[PDB]
Amino acid sequence: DPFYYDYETVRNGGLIFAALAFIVGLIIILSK
Amino acid sequence: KKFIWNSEKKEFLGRTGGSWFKILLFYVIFYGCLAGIFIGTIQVMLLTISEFKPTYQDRVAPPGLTQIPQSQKTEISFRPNDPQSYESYVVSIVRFLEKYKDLAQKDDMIFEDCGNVPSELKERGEYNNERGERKVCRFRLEWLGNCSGLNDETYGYKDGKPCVIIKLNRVLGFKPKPPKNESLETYPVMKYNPYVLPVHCTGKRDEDKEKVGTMEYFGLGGYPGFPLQYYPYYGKLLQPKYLQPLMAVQFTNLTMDTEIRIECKAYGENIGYSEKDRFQGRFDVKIEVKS
Amino acid sequence: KERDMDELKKEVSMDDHKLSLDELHRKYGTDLSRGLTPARAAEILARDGPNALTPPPTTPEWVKFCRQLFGGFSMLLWIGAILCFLAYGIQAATEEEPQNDNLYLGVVLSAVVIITGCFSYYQEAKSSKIMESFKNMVPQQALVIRNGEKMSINAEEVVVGDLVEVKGGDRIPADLRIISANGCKVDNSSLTGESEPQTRSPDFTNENPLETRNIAFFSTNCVEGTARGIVVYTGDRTVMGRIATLASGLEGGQTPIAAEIEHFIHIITGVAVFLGVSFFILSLILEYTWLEAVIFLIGIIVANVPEGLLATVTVCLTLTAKRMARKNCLVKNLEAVETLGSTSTICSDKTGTLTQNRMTVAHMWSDNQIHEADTTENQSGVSFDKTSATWLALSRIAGLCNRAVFQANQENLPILKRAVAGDASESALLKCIELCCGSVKEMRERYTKIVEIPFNSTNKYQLSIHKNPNTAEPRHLLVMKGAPERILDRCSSILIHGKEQPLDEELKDAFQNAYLELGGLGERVLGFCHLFLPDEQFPEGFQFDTDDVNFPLDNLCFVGLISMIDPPRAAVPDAVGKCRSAGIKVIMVTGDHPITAKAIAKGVGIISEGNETVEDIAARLNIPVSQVNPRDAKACVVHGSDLKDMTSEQLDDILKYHTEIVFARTSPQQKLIIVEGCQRQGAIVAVTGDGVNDSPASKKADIGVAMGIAGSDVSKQAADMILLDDNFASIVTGVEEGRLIFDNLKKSIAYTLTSNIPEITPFLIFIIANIPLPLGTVTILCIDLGTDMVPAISLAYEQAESDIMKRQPRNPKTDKLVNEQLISMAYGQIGMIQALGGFFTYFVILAENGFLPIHLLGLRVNWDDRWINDVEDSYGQQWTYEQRKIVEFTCHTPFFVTIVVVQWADLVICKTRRNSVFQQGMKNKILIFGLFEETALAAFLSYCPGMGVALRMYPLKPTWWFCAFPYSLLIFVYDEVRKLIIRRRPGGWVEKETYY
Ligand SMILES: C[C@@H]1O[C@@H](O[C@H]2C[C@@H](O)[C@]3(CO)[C@H]4[C@H](O)C[C@]5(C)[C@@H](C6=CC(=O)OC6)CC[C@]5(O)[C@@H]4CC[C@]3(O)C2)[C@H](O)[C@H](OC(=O)c2c3ccccc3cc3ccccc23)[C@H]1O
Ligand SMILES: *[C@@H]1O[C@H](CO)[C@@H](O[C@@H]2O[C@H](CO)[C@@H](O)[C@H](O)[C@H]2NC(C)=O)[C@H](O)[C@H]1NC(C)=O
Ligand SMILES: CC(C)CCC[C@@H](C)[C@H]1CC[C@H]2[C@@H]3CC=C4C[C@@H](O)CC[C@]4(C)[C@H]3CC[C@]12C
Ligand SMILES: CC(C)CCC[C@@H](C)[C@H]1CC[C@H]2[C@@H]3CC=C4C[C@@H](O)CC[C@]4(C)[C@H]3CC[C@]12C
Ligand SMILES: CC(C)CCC[C@@H](C)[C@H]1CC[C@H]2[C@@H]3CC=C4C[C@@H](O)CC[C@]4(C)[C@H]3CC[C@]12C
Ligand SMILES: *[C@@H]1O[C@H](CO)[C@@H](O)[C@H](O)[C@H]1NC(C)=O
Ligand SMILES: [Mg+2]
Ligand SMILES: [Mg+2]
Ligand SMILES: [Mg+2]
Repeated sequence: DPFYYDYETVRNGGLIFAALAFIVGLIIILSK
Repeated sequence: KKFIWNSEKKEFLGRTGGSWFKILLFYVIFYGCLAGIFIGTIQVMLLTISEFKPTYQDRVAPPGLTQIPQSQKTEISFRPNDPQSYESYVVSIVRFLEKYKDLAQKDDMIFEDCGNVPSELKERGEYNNERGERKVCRFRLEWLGNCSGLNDETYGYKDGKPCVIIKLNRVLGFKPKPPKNESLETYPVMKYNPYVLPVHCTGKRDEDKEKVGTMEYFGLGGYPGFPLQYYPYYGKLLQPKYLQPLMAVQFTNLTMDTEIRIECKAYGENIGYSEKDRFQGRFDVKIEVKS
Repeated sequence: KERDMDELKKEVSMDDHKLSLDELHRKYGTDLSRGLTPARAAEILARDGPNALTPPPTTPEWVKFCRQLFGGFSMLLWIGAILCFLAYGIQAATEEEPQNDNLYLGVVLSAVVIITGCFSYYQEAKSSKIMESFKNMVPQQALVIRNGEKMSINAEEVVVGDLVEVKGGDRIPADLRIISANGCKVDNSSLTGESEPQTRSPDFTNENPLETRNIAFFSTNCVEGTARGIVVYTGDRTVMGRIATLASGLEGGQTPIAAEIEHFIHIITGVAVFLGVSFFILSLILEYTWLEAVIFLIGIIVANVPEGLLATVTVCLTLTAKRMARKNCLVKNLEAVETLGSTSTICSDKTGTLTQNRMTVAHMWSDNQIHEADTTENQSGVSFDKTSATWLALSRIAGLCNRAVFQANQENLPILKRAVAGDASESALLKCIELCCGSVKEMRERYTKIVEIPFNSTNKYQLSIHKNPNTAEPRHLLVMKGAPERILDRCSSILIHGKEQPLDEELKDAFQNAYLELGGLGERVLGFCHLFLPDEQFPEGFQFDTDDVNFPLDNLCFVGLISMIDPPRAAVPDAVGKCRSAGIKVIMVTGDHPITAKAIAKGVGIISEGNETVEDIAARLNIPVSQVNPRDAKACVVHGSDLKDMTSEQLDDILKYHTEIVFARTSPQQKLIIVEGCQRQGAIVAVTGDGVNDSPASKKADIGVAMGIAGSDVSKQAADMILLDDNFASIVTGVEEGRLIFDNLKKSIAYTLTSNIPEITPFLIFIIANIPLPLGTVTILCIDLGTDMVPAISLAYEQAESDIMKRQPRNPKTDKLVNEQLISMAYGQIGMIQALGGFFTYFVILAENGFLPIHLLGLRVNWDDRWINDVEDSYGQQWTYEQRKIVEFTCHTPFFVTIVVVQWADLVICKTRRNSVFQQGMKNKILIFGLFEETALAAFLSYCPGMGVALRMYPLKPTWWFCAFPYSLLIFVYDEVRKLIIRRRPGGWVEKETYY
């Protein structure tokens, strides 16, 4: 049915992106 | 300290004359480009969506359940004698059913006589514009017995024992699916289970359920629900002047001078509910016939 | 009537020093040889108070907490929170179950103010704590003679009028009246500023109670000799005591950075109330009642206040101040970190601040050639020439004929910073031999001394006969030193290139010109000579005389001269040059003799070569000074004696028409007059001092700079910046950091002010066109107090776009921190594009869900209704309350994300003011972290499970993130071409409007 959105997949993708972007920023600020 | 009015350098409000035209002209050009750009983006955005279908319909998954007397707080308080006390209700009911009169649905090129018995779903091809303007099945006020419009008794539904019809939220491409075998709440209200969406009203607690004496429902052929022959919806563009099904509910033995709560819950598989939205699927009303 | 007490303390002091010994003992009633009876002590100790300055006024802990709680910036947020509570009361008294939006906003603003005050208090308290860990002053008792018996009692137990004996090495307890001295040379460095130790003579010499030698002062150390004296003043009644209490009673003033912050707040409130009133009239003009219009007015003004800008500016100033503290440039005032960058006139002290306050061997004369010894503090200067035998002869005369040496604990301490007992000159000679000729410990005993003759008043000479070293066999060495003009007369032989020559006038006058050359250079010359007593005519064993002089006073062999003076600090000359490079007018304010001040000024950079004074031109023309025109002289020496008889207008005439000014013999009170004269011109002043004479000058000035170790405690407390390492270069670092943080403040402020347009505009058109709310309140809080916190902070780590140390100091009345150009950019151009991008995302989401943009006109009326659950869209579908409301919240969250998207480009463009982003480069690691953290934080605020229920920020469909991308790229491209046009066309319009 067109009245259903896989919100779990998009929500999970957003969480994964947030985690990756945050750790990458930390890598840039904690450069060695 | 606020005498920035003028100066010997021809200053007004702070700057010179030749400076105001320069700044104003730049802001006019700049803001004009900004407006044209925003409009240019919004135009391609209008080209993204289609005319026969909303690109997103998940936010309307569980259809609602509204009523004819759109009360300020879903409460119907009036006097069985004073005609002006219930004028706000009757006015809304008449304006609602004004598009359902036999004279309103007279053109046969846009209306189709479905039938006196609820039948299966009527799919009019795909949602594209390859076909012409789809037909809309008629729905006469006579189906809502004892709560009819202006036919023989423009009763106003209020001389004691009022009427409150319910309506299913019109959703495009939505195909209602009534329940089946697993019936923990499906009461024997009516035999017609397969081609009608059942809706049952009740109290809310041990008090309201006792105060509300008897409820009489009216629908297509006498079934308390919505016939499947009127769905799915094909949008306002392809189906103008569409008349969604209606179903009336009357409360005969009510406890006058007592505010009682009623919950009209619509049952079905494609009908969801929500503890945050008291209108998704179910429906509430606070009736008080104070004499 | 405290206005008169302050002036009484400002007036020069007077005394009763010029009194006969009988008159002096009559005024106080004290024996000249036995002091006073012990019972007489309790009659004065418990009468006026113990001999100690009254501790400075104490300001309790919670006072600073409330000081930062109110402030000037926190007041804007306090009034915002008050308006929030007022609007909430007006909103609660009209509707049924109300909404908690305004209450949360009010408590948030209150917490913001409290958080800023707490952070500021923590930083300032940490500064004061580490400062307390460095001022561990220990009591120093006095040697008082009472009842005819010597007794060492605490300094606080000393009273007025009791004989006190100060030994060479003891600190002068209180102000004394010398009655019997034996060559005592007190060090009046911390009080008056006289570099060379001034001798104290019991007889009255000068009318001025300071220049006179019959007065000992508080906080002064007895370099050498011994002396006796009657206590004249005690406790706060002392000279330096009155100067300290005057420093405690002066006004600090308004710092330039705080004034800029206030002007910024004034403009912020200007647009806030302007938009609130204009929109109030418009809101009423359309269809809203007075009751709703007041709510609007308050919402427009409150929403127009930058909440998160307070914490960002605070941490901004804190970060720069921390970089200052790393370089020992401690700042007690959190906002005084910028004050240096705006300074345009530095009034410095000579003794202690510019110089090291240590008599050091500067030049020497040997073999008819001046030899400049290194005068650095860390021993990093050019090394003199030491290869001839005359150097060894001079080194022997200096290292041998010297009264004393170093002390006990002075073993691990460096050769320069170690204490030495004796005169200031002998200590210099000792250090020079210990640094250039090996050691003096084994060199003095190796030449056993037999008969030594100390300095004399009549027939002034200082000589000593020693024994002979390793086999050479001359058997005797008679060394002598003294005034060059006196030692030259009693000399016949002259050492040159190793051999001896006669006293021929040819090479004899070569010594006279060297003496006048070293004297005119501002140094103290001393002649040294020696003679080998022939052991064939004078016995090799015991043959000496002391009453009827036997050693030949004449026919000695002259070796050379040895000049000395307190040299300037290592980095002082380069620092003065760097300050003059940026356009800072260097003015010397000291209390030393003009003879030394002019030389030090010419040596550090305050007086360059070529510029002549009113006296130098007259001497060059052999004409009286009253004939030359003062306009012909670029520099001038201002005598303190002539400044006392000067008015307020004449001082301005001296400061305007003269670039290089040197104020000599200026009392501590006159320094304040000079500072006020410099402030009358409207320029920012900075005073750098070390002694107690600089306390009122370092207090009244916009910023005081004290020496961590070479600065007295009084002036160290009255100042605003402490130099722990005494590195005068810290001044250069401070001015650089001040201007750097000023520019970064402009950038950070513009970044926070740009976000206000896409923040208020949704609520504005929400009322204008009656469309559903495009942006919520919670989201705005997640923007100003959320994402944008790190970008505004990282904008403080930005670095110079050009050579900041090359431009002139900013004008306080011309170059404003937040001018109208910044507002024209944020509220006018950039913010407008950000708002357009937000509205684009709004319509994109609503139209894709079935609510086309056209249909949104006038839909708010039934959109906010909690009971109309049949709202029809553009397709004919009916939406319930929670359904369309979920769409509204899932339309608010992407608006916040849209703000982040446009903030990317806003941060990149605000990172540079004139240069291109590629010319500067995004090397700011903190800025890149800010972009990644801001993006991740927003993504978390939207995709976290339970956000649609806690903050009502539902997840976003991925295709929404790309809605604001073209707008951000446009912001970047537009501002990039803007700065490029300002770079290639630094003319008018593109520079007078955009450039902020
Ligand atoms: C025009 C109004 O529009 C709507 O509200 C808007 C305006 C305002 O009321 C807001 C309340 O805080 C404003 C606020 O003012 C400004 C803010 C704090 C401002 C900011 C400043 C800042 O620093 O950051 C952000 C931006 C917007 C803001 O964040 C809030 C957001 C929430 C608002 O609720 C939004 C309502 O429909 C309102 O109606 C009713 O409230 C209403 C009734 C009123 C009277 C009597 C009977 C009623 C019965 C009702 C029954 C059921 C439902 C409503 C009833 C309209 O009057
Ligand atoms: C429709 O209206 C009629 C009135 O003409 C209703 O008649 C009811 O008849 C029953 C049986 O005698 C009585 O108990 C009720 O009191 C009557 N109602 C009224 C309002 O008078 C009739 O029941 C109504 N409903 C239907 C389904 O016909
Ligand atoms: C200098 C500029 C171009 C940097 C642009 C950064 C782009 C490439 C990054 C920044 C944030 C990112 C988005 C972060 C959040 C989401 C939601 C998620 O459910 C799918 C991925 C998606 C849609 C990401 C796509 C890539 C993205 C848009
Ligand atoms: C919905 C839309 C039309 C409202 C947006 C507000 C616009 C029109 C307002 C907001 C702030 C305003 C600007 C504020 C600052 C400046 C700089 C000043 O020296 C001249 C006026 C000028 C250039 C204003 C022009 C009008 C302006 C840009
Ligand atoms: C001369 C050139 C640069 C102008 C071309 C205009 C471009 C940059 C504009 C025109 C219409 C815009 C698009 C309109 C529709 C959509 C779909 C939506 O779900 C995300 C935004 C997105 C993808 C927009 C991105 C930017 C866009 C493609
Ligand atoms: C209401 O009337 C009906 C009539 O059939 C009766 O059965 C019922 O018990 C009554 N209820 C109350 C609460 O009066
Ligand atoms: Mg804000
Ligand atoms: Mg000094
Ligand atoms: Mg100060």
